[PDB]
Parts: sequence; C-alpha cells; structure tokens
Amino acid sequence: GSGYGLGLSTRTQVTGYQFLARRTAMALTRWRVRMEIEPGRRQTLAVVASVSAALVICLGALLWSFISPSGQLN
Amino acid sequence: GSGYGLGLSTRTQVTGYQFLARRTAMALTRWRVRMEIEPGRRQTLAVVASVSAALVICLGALLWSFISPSGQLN
Amino acid sequence: GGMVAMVFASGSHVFGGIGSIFPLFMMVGIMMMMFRGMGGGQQQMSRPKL
Amino acid sequence: GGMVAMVFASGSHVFGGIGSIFPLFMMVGIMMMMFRGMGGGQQQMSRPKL
Repeated sequence: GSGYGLGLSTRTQVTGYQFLARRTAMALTRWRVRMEIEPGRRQTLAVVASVSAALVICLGALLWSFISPSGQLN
Repeated sequence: GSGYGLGLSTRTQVTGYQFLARRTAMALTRWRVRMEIEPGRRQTLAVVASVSAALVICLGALLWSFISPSGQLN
Repeated sequence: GGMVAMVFASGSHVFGGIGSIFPLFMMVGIMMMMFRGMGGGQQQMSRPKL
Repeated sequence: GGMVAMVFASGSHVFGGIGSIFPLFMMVGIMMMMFRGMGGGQQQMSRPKL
C-alpha cells in the first residue's frame, strides 16, 4: 500500500493532520465547515490554562515550605 | 465671528502660533524678516541654562547636608 | 527569584559580590532571548489608525 | 547616585546582595531609554566628507 504502515513523517505533515482533525471535529457538532472563528481551539487552551495555574500554585507552596518550616517553634 | 472665544485646539496649532510670535518679535527690533539665523531662541535658551545650573548646585548643597551635618558636636 | 530566595532562608548567604555576578549576568540573557522575537516587521494596523 | 549615597551616611547599609540588585538593575533601564532616544541614522554627512 501507499499510506499504510509505520513509516517516517515530517513536521508539515503533523500540523496538516491536526487541521483536518479540528475541521472534521466541529463538523460532528455544528454540521458546518464555514469556520469563521475556531472556538474548539479556545475551549481547549482554556483547560491548559487552568492546569498550568494549578501547577504554579502547587510549586509556589513548596517554595514557602523552605522559607518557613514546621520546626520553628516558640 | 470666527476665531473668537475659548474653543478647542491642537498641538500643531500651538507651534504655529509660536512661529508667528517669534517672526513678529524679530520684526520689531531688527525691522527685517529674513531670519537666516534665529537668535531669539538661543538667547532664551541661554537663560534657561542659567536657571538650571543654579538649581543643580543648590541640590548639591542639600546632598552634603545629610552626608556631613553640623549636629555632630561633642 | 525563587531559586535565589530559597538559598537565603537556608542561611548559606553565599550571594553578594563575586557570587551575585552570575544571576546578574544571567538575568540579561533571558531578557535578550525574549526581545529577539519583537523585531518581526515594519507596518502598522493599530486601532487609532483604523 | 545621590539617592544611594545618602543611605550610607545614615549607616543602614541596606545595600549589598539583595538590596543592590534594585539600583544595579534600575541603572540599566535609564541607559536603555537614551539608546532609543538616539534613534535613526544612515544619512551619512560629515565634516571630512564635505
């Protein structure tokens, strides 16, 4: 076959595939390809922003632990 | 009529007035308008430089006042 | 800043003078890497002009 | 320079390490504006050329 298997690929092919995936994905929910604006991207990025903020706070707390531990009594 | 009263104005108009003000000021003392060189500007700038230099030395005095005061007796 | 601050609370206080020159010179490099992305062109479409 | 020097005469000596990074970094910001201030060029006129 021509496209079967597990052969090599290039960077331009990676974005190209993801473009068809978004376009066919919204086609299942909105039934139109006009795609004036692409809200799927934004809804996805918003999740990424949420998790990143959580990791930043988590790391911010660890920094506080070294600045002021539990054994400092009296 | 037009031009009278406290209407609005723009930044290009502020320089325009100063240009006419200098040109007429020159005509009263030199009776000619060629203005190959514009001496009013320089003579004015010389005064501004004078005032600035005085203030700079004055602050220098204030600077030394904190560095080596007179209150350090006994 | 967090990596630097963390050392002072531990009391090593290795910074100041000789030691401080590293983060000082290092800080310039990060700023330099970001500004390089800014020089992309010579055109304007600012809201005021539209 | 005066703003910094006035603190030393008081003896607080708050500068060094942690404190010095502020005036140290702050000094660069002033120089960086004058560079942007001298913008343009390449007209190429000069006394030796005339």
